Amino acid sequence: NRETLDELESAPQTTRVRADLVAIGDRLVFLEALERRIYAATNVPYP
Amino acid sequence: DGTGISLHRQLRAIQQLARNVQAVLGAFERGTADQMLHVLLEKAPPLAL
Repeated sequence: NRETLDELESAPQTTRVRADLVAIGDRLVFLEALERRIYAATNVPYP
Repeated sequence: DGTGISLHRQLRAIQQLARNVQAVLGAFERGTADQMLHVLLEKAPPLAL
């Protein structure tokens, strides 16, 4: 019966983060390099 | 049967029926746009000709 009222719940708390945002097409996309952030000196292979 | 099954099953078919009417009314609403390409490609000879 064109049911679309499945949920409308929170819109939770938000902050502000330095991230890397570009514009490709009409889709605004992140960018992130994961070498220095999470795999710094960890001796686990980067996938 | 008077139980909750026999009533809810009838509700199942009606909301099933509710989708099919919205389907085939959308069929001719878009089917008109289809036929317009077939009457424009019955005519329209190619540009080099």
